[PDB]
Amino acid sequence: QMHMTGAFFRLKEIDQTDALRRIAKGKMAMLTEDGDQLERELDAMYEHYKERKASQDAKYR
Amino acid sequence: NKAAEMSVDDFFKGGFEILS
Amino acid sequence: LIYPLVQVTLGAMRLIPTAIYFPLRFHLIRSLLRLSRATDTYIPLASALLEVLQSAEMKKPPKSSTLKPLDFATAYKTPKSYLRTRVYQDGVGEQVVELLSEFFVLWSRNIAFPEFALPTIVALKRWMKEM
Amino acid sequence: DALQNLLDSIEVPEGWTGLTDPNTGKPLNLSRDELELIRKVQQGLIPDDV
Amino acid sequence: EERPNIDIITAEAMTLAHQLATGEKTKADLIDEGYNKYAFKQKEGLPDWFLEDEAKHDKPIKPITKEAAQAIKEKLRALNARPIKKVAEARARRKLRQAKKLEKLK
Amino acid sequence: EAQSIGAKLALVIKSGKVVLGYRSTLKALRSGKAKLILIAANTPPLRKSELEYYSMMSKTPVHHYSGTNIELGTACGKLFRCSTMAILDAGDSDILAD
Amino acid sequence: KAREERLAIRKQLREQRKQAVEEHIKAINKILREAESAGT
Amino acid sequence: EQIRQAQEELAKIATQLNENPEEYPGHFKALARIGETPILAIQKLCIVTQMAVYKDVIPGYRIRPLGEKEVKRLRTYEQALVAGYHGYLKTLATYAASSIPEDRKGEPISSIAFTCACELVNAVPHFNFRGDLLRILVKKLSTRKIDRDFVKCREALEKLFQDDEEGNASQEAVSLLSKMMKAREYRVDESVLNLFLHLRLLSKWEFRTKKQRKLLKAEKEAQKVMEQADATVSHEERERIQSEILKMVFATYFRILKARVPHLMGAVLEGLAKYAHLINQDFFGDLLEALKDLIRDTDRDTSRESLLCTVTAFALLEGQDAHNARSDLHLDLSFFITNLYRSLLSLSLNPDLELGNNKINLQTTTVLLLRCLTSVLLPPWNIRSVPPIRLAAFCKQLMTLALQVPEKSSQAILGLLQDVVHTHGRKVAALWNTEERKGDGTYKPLSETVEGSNPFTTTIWEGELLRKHYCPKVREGLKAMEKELRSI
RNA sequence: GAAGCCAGAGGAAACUCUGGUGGAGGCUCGCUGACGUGCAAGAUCGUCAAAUCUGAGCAUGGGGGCGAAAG
Repeated sequence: QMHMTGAFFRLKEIDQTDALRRIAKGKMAMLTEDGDQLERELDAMYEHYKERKASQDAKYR
Repeated sequence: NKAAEMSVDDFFKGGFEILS
Repeated sequence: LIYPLVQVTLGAMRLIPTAIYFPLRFHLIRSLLRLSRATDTYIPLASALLEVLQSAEMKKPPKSSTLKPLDFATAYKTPKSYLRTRVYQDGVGEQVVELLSEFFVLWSRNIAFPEFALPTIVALKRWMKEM
Repeated sequence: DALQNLLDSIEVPEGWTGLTDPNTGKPLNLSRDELELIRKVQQGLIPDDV
Repeated sequence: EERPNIDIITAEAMTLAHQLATGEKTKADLIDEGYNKYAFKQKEGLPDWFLEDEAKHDKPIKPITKEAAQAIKEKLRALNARPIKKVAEARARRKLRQAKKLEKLK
Repeated sequence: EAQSIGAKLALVIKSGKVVLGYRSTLKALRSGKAKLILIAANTPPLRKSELEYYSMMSKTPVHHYSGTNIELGTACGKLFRCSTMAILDAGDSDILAD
Repeated sequence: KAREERLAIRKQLREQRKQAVEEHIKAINKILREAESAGT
Repeated sequence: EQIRQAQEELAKIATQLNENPEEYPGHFKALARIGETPILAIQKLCIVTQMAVYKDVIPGYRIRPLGEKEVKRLRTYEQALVAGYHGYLKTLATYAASSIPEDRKGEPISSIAFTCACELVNAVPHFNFRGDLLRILVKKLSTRKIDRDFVKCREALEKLFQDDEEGNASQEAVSLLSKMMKAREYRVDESVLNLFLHLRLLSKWEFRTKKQRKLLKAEKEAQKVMEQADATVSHEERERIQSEILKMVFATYFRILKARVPHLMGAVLEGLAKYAHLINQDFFGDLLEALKDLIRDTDRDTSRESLLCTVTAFALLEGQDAHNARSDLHLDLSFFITNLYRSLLSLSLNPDLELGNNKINLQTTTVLLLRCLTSVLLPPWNIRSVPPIRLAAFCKQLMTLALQVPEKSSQAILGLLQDVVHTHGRKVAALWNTEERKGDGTYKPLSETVEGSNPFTTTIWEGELLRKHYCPKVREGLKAMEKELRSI
């Protein structure tokens, strides 16, 4: 009573499938003008600067 | 006491005291 | 059996307060006054009588009509001819005066008559002022 | 009415100024044309129409 | 479910409105003063970094009357700023501070 | 079917062959004679993946027990925790019928 | 008085411990009952 | 049948999204198309399953529009979630507004839509499109027709108001309710007003490496300064939203009073009495003045409205905060005490005294009269500092009241004066003793003021009529009062 | 001298008692004021002040009234 108080290999979704037959068979396998763009870049840094300058308050955050 | 007990709305239905 | 009797009496009394059943309502008062006079029990009719007096028809001016005044001893309803008739509003007018006097004369001797009649007096002066 | 005063206090009218009109003792309220004029001047976009 | 309301929240805006309500400056006077150096400045298609810079450094300097300042404070006052409870604690907090200060004197 | 699975689990060890614990079931799986494997819910994920891998390469059926290792041991009648079980002989139970 | 006061605190402490594990023990005891009963 | 095939797809999608939702962002659209099948059987099943899955997958935060590998897949999954939820709410709205009467094979599709919408309100209020969800509920509450769906929508909003701890969900619903009430010209069922009364806003050695230990130390300091700032911001935002709701709640209350909606004034006055202590001091005196104007207007049905305001006025002052601010804020109830006094004679003649946890909204005018009388004669505060003249004036007038009222009303007043005699005693004893009668004037029944009448110069004579009253309860009630007097 | 643990007796147990082990918070030993509440003619309650020693380095604070705080 006191005691009770990137993914790994898993057989759940492979069971009952032709994939299981393939995997269990076991062959070797390896995995092998108008300034629109300039303006958009400029506004991007302005927002980043404003956000960075406002985020050093810790009450704004 | 008595004033509060008679002040509740479910005192004044209209039930006749012959049909208890 | 006095308590159950006047309970159902006032119940059948206050079913629907309309002019159609004013003669019906008037008779139920007379039954209550007789019971109170023979015994010595108090039955409050002051609200019942004054509710008669404060209805619409005795406020509204009447109409000129001529026919036989109705005898208030054999009617349970009002024929449609009497809706704004001078005769009807007079017919009830004598009645409301009569049962008011009968009710008040019963308790005209007990120690507490002036307080028993005070709210009715104020109401009647008020009604007279508006009329 | 007292109720109207409470409503005005809770939600101030658009032309509310807090002043009292000398001609009629009731509070002085701006009108729509006046409010547009303050809006125009404080931004300066349109000093005069047309 | 089946015009933009102009709501004055600025002290200088309240001041100009007060001058119109009073017989200080008329409608004609306000139009004339609107034709100043700040008039006819483009804003429609200009970037934020350009406009926000001017808004910070190009605010006209105008006097503010105390009556205009008070009205803005009254207009922006919240409905729960001064309840009976909150005012009571402030006075109670006040009496303690003098009471404690009197003790440091003793 | 929590009562049902516990009922057959009690009988299978009371009559048939069974081993308990992670080290014993790996030996059973390596032997190739195992018939059914039970894995507790709180078993570490690496241990779950390891057992499922050996079970596949032996074609030993695997069942994921709903409860924890504690609930598994008591269901088996033992007084100790048990994360993994290997059933070698059903005895007189229908645990391998399905 | 000191005898019951310390006893009363002891009773409250034991009651608190019992209320924490009031049903886990019975559930295990119940689950052990069909364990050694099984199919007979 | 095709329903079995549809059921299989429903089970497939829902379980598949439960286990690993990121891998299959298109199941949300898959739940959509199979819902446009034209059989009502699958449509009912599809709607419920969509409710089930969305409760499972909706996160604990809103997600912004993008506009402008593991990061990209999360973006696609979240965008699919919003698009499906927006489409689901549109389908729920259409079905709810659809015609209810159908074949008596069970509840219609509309009833399930309200069930689904109510569950989402109490489960995921924080998520996006809360207004579209709340608009379904409010649209149902703007019809004045009580049915099962109407109660269900009302119960959902009751739960939301009293479980909202932040305040954003409450504010958006209050704005919707206030706007709908104005748009309907206050023809609502007064259960929607009672929703305002429910607002809660208005009331094992794990080993750690050298670098792992240094990161946690940095994280703890960052969390500490953030927690302090979060505490401060939470107080300001809570107070600000409270002010916004108080603005909408009180504005609706006053606009009902100005238009004088007969079936809502009882509910409004309960709200004013409940929430007056949450607003500014200078507005508290205005509430009393506004009450006086309503009474004066009715002085120009009508008896109940004036009694409703008088009950509210005393209940306003019975609060502890208002009681301690009596002297400071100039809250005098002398107007209401006098007005209640001059109305006692008229109320006797009124025949509709009986035509009927709340403190103000009570259906019986006799009950309202008793609440006012208890406030004047048996206040919660300073019960044994009440002026004796005020006690005597009402005691004499109340025996006169008891003479000419229905049996139960007379019994209620008789019981009330039993408590008054018991609690005060010698202050009213001289009224029943002729030798202790004052001889410094004559009794004035129809006085304009309580003190103007000379009530200690008279004697209670009404016992000689009430001893022969037709109701045994009244006779026993009268005997109860004298028994208390004899024990004084 | 407590929880905890061991043994024995009564009890179905919960527990009760006895004999031990254990040595913890805690307690102990050495050379009074200001306020608040008070719904009465002041009862009962609540807040604060008196707060490990020491060397070498180092930082911040301080008055008044007004105001709900922000100021």
